[PDB]
Amino acid sequence: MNTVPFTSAPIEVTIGIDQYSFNVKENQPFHGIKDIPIGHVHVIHFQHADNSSMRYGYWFDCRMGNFYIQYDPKDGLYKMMEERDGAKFENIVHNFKERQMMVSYPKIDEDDTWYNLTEFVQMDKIRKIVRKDENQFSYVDSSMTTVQENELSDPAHSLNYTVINFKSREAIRPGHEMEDFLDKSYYLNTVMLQGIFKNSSNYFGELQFAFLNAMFFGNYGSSLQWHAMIELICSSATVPKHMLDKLDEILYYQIKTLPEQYSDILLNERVWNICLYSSFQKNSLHNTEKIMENKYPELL
Amino acid sequence: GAMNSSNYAELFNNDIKLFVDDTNVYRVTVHKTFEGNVATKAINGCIFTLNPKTGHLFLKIIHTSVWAGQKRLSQLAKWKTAEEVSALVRSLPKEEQPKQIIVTRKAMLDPLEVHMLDFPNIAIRPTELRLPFSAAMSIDKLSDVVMKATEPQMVLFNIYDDWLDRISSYTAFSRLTLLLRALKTNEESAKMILLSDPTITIKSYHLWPSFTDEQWITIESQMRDLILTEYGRKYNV
Ligand SMILES: COc1c(F)c(F)cc(C(=O)O)c1F
Repeated sequence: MNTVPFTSAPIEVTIGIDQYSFNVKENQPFHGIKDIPIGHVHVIHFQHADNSSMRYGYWFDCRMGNFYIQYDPKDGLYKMMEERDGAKFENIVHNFKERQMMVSYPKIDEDDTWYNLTEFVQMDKIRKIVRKDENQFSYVDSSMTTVQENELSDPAHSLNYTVINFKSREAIRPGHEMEDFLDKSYYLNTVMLQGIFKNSSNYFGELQFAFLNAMFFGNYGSSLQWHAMIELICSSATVPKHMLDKLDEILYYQIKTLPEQYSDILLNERVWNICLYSSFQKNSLHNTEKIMENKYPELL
Repeated sequence: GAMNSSNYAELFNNDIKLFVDDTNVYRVTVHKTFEGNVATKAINGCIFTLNPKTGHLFLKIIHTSVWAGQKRLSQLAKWKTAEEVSALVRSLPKEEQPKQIIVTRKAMLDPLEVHMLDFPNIAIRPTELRLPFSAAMSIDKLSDVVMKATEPQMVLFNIYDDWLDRISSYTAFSRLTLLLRALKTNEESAKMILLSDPTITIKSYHLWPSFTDEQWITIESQMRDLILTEYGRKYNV
């Protein structure tokens, strides 16, 4: 069980750690989060009480180093930092735990929610979507744009999600215009799965990361990407059977975890109605269809 | 964006453009089967592809053999239309290719867009105008060449005959849409108006009668009256 100590909390801020969140007061003696489960990526995230705009945060994996948070009064944000000196870091944490100045990652044992949301998400894949190679962790925020959004302006600050575009030469084989447009299977299976992602785990990983950035940061381009990756599968007539079953589980937990009061903006009416009710896979998402009907029947 | 009453003069500027109407591509007669069910029988159709500036008409005849053994024909007809329009553009020299293609029915946008991916600089536009191009098959010589076809065929016409020698493109397009609107609203009466006089004939190389300028005024007025009469019936007003 790993720990992310905080130097201090000089400004009042709501701190999230995965799907949990805590309110910390200005100069409250808060010095970090302990008992973080090993084996999964995690995200720590922030929303300042005084500017509820720019949710921001850091994706990390404690297996990859010792990470701590420190507030920067010049740039005005809580920053993640890697500590290279293990004895320093262990001594700092030891002290902080003894003074009981850390909150505990509040995981219920029966609960697989975080695993279910991050099953296919790897740090190494995150770091290719978010390019800042001098760090082992990845910063994301509300305002960052995606490469696709950019094409339609600062490249070093972009979300390099895989570009999906149903009316592109990449998606449409010459001579199979109608076929490929009405059945996206060649674009899913050959172009995307066999060519770019190499396997369905990496595809689901990026789908899951996109959803999490949409939920935690309100990142709109990530929400576009999540929906595009769902639509590409549902709009294919030929999908490996293990993928459809996995997809139904993935989306179920995503819909389960979404704040009830955010359905209006995080859920695209067109995509969901097409996926659950009109697409080839309209009958392959029983768990997702059932939770969506009982929780958000208005959207549909 | 969409073409409407606001930007109507753009049709007659010097940027090459084409209207594409797919209404008459997939044509059927619905009928009863021996067992009392209903069946369709297809007849030959056509794509109506028209340069409104010059009157050049590219009439691609769609022979019933193209539907043989195919399902969802109304959907296929849109993609066949798009395929043939794309083939037509590819066949034109670069300086003759359109800068814009305006589809009369919005359902043609995605099929034509996908078929035109190799031409990213050609804008595919819908229109808000309710154009009467479905009535193209009320033009006898167009209807005749479509029904007589035994294979896929492209036939070239100038839908304005020689009118551009005396009038502008704007005026010629307005006359065309008036004639077609009249034929669409009451074909029998419109044809009566056009051929009533046996001394006014259609040139072998034309589609419409050889009216003098003053007879065109009379004809045009008769067409507007026919359209108003029909409209008072339609709505009882
Ligand atoms: C949280 O306090 C820490 C910490 F854990 C750490 F590893 C390093 C520093 C530092 O600035 O060097 C620090 F203040």
